[PDB]
Formats: sequence, structure tokens, C-alpha cells
Amino acid sequence: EVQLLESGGGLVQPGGSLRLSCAASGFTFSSYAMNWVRQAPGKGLEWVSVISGSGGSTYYADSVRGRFTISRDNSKNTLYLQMNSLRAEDTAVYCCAKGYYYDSSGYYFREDAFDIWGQGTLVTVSSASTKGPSVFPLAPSSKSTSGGTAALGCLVKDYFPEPVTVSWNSGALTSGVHTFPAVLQSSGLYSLSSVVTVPSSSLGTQTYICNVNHKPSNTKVDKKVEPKSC
Amino acid sequence: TNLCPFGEVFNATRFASVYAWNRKRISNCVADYSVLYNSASFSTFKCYGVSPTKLNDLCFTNVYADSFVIRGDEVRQIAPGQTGKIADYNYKLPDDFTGCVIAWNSNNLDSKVGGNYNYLYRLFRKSNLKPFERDISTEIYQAGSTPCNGVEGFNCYFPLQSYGFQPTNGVGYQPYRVVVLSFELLHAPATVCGPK
Amino acid sequence: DIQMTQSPSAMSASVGDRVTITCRASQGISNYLAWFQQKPGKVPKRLIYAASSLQSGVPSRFSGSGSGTEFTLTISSLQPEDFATYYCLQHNSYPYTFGQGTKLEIKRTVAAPSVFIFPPSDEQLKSGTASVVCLLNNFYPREAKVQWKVDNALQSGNSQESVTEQDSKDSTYSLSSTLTLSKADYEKHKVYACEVTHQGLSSPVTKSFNRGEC
Ligand SMILES: *[C@@H]1O[C@H](CO[C@@H]2O[C@@H](C)[C@@H](O)[C@@H](O)[C@@H]2O)[C@@H](O[C@@H]2O[C@H](CO)[C@@H](O)[C@H](O)[C@H]2NC(C)=O)[C@H](O)[C@H]1NC(C)=O
Repeated sequence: EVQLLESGGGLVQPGGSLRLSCAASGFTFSSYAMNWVRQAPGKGLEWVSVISGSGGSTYYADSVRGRFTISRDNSKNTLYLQMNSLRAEDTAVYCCAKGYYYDSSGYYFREDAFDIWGQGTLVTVSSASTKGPSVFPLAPSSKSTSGGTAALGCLVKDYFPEPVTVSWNSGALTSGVHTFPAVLQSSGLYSLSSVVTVPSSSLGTQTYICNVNHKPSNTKVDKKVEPKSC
Repeated sequence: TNLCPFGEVFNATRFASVYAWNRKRISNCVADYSVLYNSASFSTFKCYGVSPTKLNDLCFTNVYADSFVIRGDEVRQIAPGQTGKIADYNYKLPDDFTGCVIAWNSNNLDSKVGGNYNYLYRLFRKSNLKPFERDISTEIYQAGSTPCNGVEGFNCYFPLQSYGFQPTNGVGYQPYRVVVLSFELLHAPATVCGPK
Repeated sequence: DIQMTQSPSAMSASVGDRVTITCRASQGISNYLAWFQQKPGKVPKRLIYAASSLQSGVPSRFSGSGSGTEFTLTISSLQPEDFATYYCLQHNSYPYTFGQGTKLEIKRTVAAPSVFIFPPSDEQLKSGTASVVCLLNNFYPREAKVQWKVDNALQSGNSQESVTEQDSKDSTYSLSSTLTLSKADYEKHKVYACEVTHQGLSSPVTKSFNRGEC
């Protein structure tokens, strides 16, 4: 069974370096060309690099030319992508993909490529520092009632890095909950919000608490959403 | 600086069936193999005895360009020391083969809705082919013990089978055009060199 | 650089429909074309690899055709696990390039959003910043337009929105638009309004509040 296992991603500041590896098993590694393909968050696929089985031929996308270097140790059945001079735009999930038969003697089945992909590893280039979010209430009111049901929520603002996990009532409340995708603010910090629609008739009796956890900073906040204090 | 007419061989209008494989003698010209190797057009370009990366730094006496058409999955058989219908009954390379095998997909040209029967391959033969042997016999193969009397039926088979080349087939069953470059080396002046 | 143009960019269809995605190459790429499927948060999975050759283990409803410059991926009968994003890839010449992608969404009846607006919390104001949140809840299709108006002055470049994935139960979207001001600029003004225009609305819906009032 063909298997590719990547490792080596992480957080690194701009100008930094990082070396991804992709361990292969279940096929003659030294006989096929190998590929690196990255995907920025919420965007499309982008091809990064190819190396031949012999290690003699290497080709790169222009956007990473001269900065990244693809290589391979066939004795260890491992592919490497050395990323220097890292820019914030290089933030992506990096996948290792099996290419076509490309030997020391030539190529065989140039159509059969990208049949097998690695699980991918995340590379986050940013000049931010690990910061925990502030959890503010989005409180329900008459401005947030809409025909028997009212909406309330939590604003999880200014954190780094991803991710943050958000539950409601320690998991007791799940119906009609929407925890939005994090947006990357111009400050370099992330921000999301989690809202839920409930029966407005129960705003005085039922307690609503959002549970926010940001492990990278050691931040846990349980915030109670008090209805309109007026 | 006479260039080798590889366009006659590769860019040819019609290719031969594998059993009746065609051969082009190539001499007294300058061959740029590098252009072909880096052409992004051929699906296969594997060499044996030579290294394709810088093989146009070499000279030979003659160059034989064999051309034919097979099924995609049969391209693996065009190699030294191979078994299978094509390597046994159609086109055999020698164990000491020195040359290159080039194949490219020709589904757009050699397919036809419902089957193109222009291309055939030998399915039965009494013995395996010797290297570089061409057998175009259409003799009724006698599989059994009673003679066939030139008529086919029970244990009497027509030796050629037709590819049913439909563009809807998988890749393994699509038509591939193949050129085998063999490098002949005699005790004579070497007439086919590269750009240097 | 060979440029791959996918059409359409997005597409909604019901289960059972025949779905056709097109991929055009700016130059000739012969048959070095592959089609991949990507579910959210997962790895690209190959569906077709030689412009027309199906991948082993892929249901026969998927099919690929074309060559030269135009190619087509086709699903004969849609299926629940077929709602994903599909990419075409040429691997003919360096650099290999993907298409822009095609997201295949679930089709439902038009639904207008419930609009709500949330003023800044007193705590955040105490922090020195203010964020006003506008929520559009459970609408379809996803196309909606949000405009922020502070004292009837249209705001630009100080808000960000994000939308949820299509909901698992009712296949409706939810969008949040967050407008960010300094506490200073927040206290300079009175009326904060969020104006939503959506296909499901005959006239734009404005939800607003006045700073420090109930
Ligand atoms: C095989 O042919 C291609 C293209 O040939 C052209 O189309 C034919 C149908 C016919 O009309 C020919 O007269 C044409 O030339 C060759 O590719 C071109 O090669 C020239 C130089 O020979 C180059 O300047 C072009 O950029 C090439 N264009 C393309 C699209 O390939 C190819 O070289 C031929 N191969 C051999 C081995 O002769």
C-alpha cells in the first residue's frame, strides 16, 4: 500500500526557514518523480515543485523560485522541501504527491501522476506572537429578536495562532449554533464569532455561556451572555 | 549540417500494425535527440545502454527507427527481457539492446467510434520471435492435432487479432504510437552524430 | 504559463442531476489532464487522470472527455458524497497549473436572512476598541450584500465578513459582518446601521441602533 507521511511544518517568522519531509513506503521511491503542492487557507491548489527520481532534474513554480529547494534521499525513501526566505504568502498546507515514472534511464507513464498524495503539513509564516483572544458578548435584545426567536453570541477577537475552539453550555447547546470561520485581520491577529438563535421567551430563565479555548496561549474563557441589561 | 528526417518517422500520417512493424534506416545526418527527450509530447522515453540526458554527445554508424502502434498497457513490453503477446509474437528486443523506446498516446488519431480495425497484432505463433524479427505470415495457426486445411474453426485460428480502438477505452486500451531507436555500430565510418 | 479556466466557478444542483464542469487550457496540453475532488479539510483525491481515464475505485458516474484545449468532467447522477470542490490540473509543461476550482453546492429554495445587529460590549469599549456585528442567519443563495452606515455615512475598509459552510440540516448559509472602530471614533457618532440586500428580499432590510440607547 502506497503511503506518504509528511512532517516538519509549523509557525515561523518571515525570513525564517523550515524543512518539510515526506516519508514514502510501498513502492519503488527512487523510480518516480515527486511533487510538492501547497494550498493557502480558503484558496485553491498551487503546484510548488517537482524532482526526478534520479534527483538530477528539479523544477519550481516562479512564486517560490530561488527560495525553496526540493531534494530527496532515496536511501531513506524521503522527499524534502527546504523553505528559506519564507514570506507570509507561503502560509499553506503542503502536500506531497507521487508523480510519473521518471528513472535514471528516462520516463515511462507521463500521464499517470498525482495518484497518491500525502496528508499535508501546515506551514504558517507570520510575524505575530502567540496571543490569547478576548471573548466579548454579543448580547440579545429587542434589536436581536425576530419573531419569537432571538440571537445571541460571542466575539472571539485578536488571537494567534489558529485554532480556537468554541462550544455553548459546555456542549449542552448545539441546535442552531453557527461558529463562523476565523478572519485574518490586518493586525495579523485572528477573529471569529459564534452565534446561536434560541427561543426569546427563555432569555430570562435560561443561562447561555460560550466556552472558548485557545491552547497555543494557555487561554480558556467561559463567558456568560447576559441579555440586554436595560 | 544535414538534420535527420525524424519528422518522417514521428509526424507520419499512418503507422503500421505491430506485427508488420515498419523500419526507417537513418544515416548521414545530424540527430538532435535532446529536443525529442524534452518534448512534453511523448508519454514514454526510456533508454537502455545509453543515458538519455546527454546522449546526443554520441555517434553511431546507423540508426534504425522502428515504428508501429500498440495498446497502452503493452508499452511496458517494448523493453529488453520482456514476455507477453507483443514481446513474443510481434516485436522482440535483444537482451543486449542499446537504444531508446519512445511512445505517445494517439487516441485522437487511431481511434474510431465502434472500433478501428486497421491495427492488428499477432496472437498465436509456434515459437517466440528472435530479436528484430518481422513475421507477416497469415497462416491458419494449428492449435490442435488435426491439420487445419487452410480453414479456421475448432483449434484452427487466424493468427492476427484486431484492436477494437474506441476513444472511450481506458488508457491501457488506447492506441499508442511507438518508435524504437536502435543504434547500429559497424566497422565503418560513423555517419549519425549529435550536435557535437 | 498554461492557464486553466474552469467554468462554472460555483454551481448548485440537486441529487440526481447531470453535472458538467468545463476546463479550458490556454495552449495545447495533449492528454496530460487530471480531475481531483476535494472535500473540506481533506486531501485532493484523483478522479480522472488521462483526460478521459477513470481512476480505480471511483464510481462510474464520473467521466472525463476532451483533449487539446477543452476538457469536460461529468457526473451522470449526482450523489450526496459528490458535493465538494473539483479541480482540473494540467501536468504537461512546467509549471504545472491547476484550475481555479469548481465548488458543487446543494440546491434549495430561496430563503431570506434573519438580520440582527449587535453593538459593542461595554467590556470591549473599556479595552479601547469597538466592534459592531451584523448577523445574517440562514439564507439561500449565499449571495448577499452588506453595507455599514455610521451616521448615514457609508463605511468602507473597516469591516470584514465571513460566512459559514452550507448548513447540514437546511443547507442555508449564515454570514457575519464585523465593523471595527476605535472607542474614540465609536463615541463620535450616534446611528449605526447595517443594510442587507438579498435575493429573498423585495427591498433592502436595515437594522440599526443608536449609541447608548435602549
Ligand atoms: C512535428 O510537427 C510539429 C508541428 O508541425 C506543424 O504541424 C504539422 C501538421 C505540419 O503542418 C508542419 O508543417 C508544421 O510545422 C513540430 O512542432 C513545431 O516545430 C517547429 C520547428 O520544427 C517549431 O518552430 C514549432 O514551435 C513547433 N510547434 C509545435 C506546436 O510543436 C515538431 O517539431 C515536429 N516533430 C518532428 C520530430 O519533426
